[PDB]
Amino acid sequence: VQLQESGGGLVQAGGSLRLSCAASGATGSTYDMGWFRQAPGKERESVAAINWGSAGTYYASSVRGRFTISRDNAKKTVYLQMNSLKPEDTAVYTCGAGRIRESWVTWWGQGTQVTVSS
Repeated sequence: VQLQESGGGLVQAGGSLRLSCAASGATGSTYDMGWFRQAPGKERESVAAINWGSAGTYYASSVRGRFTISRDNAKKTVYLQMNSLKPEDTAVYTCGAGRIRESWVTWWGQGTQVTVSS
């Protein structure tokens, strides 16, 4: 299982982005996917996760009501829609897959930068 993120960018506070994470390799099998983020000098934290079969969602408190995680089985891609971005949302966002802390993750992507200026 190989993961590649895209959709990062640089926007002002109040703006929106949508991150993508495409899975490749053994994409026949089903795995849950999550988004994580890490600001320079800080420990990485969970943002959101999704069950592949049910599309059941999980959200960190910091992003509730602002970010939406979703998945498309045909495209084997998970998405993070981000609205009402805040400067403190600035970080590298990484995708991970495994079966539902980040210890449940078995395969990690590369990371994509999100910057939100004041």
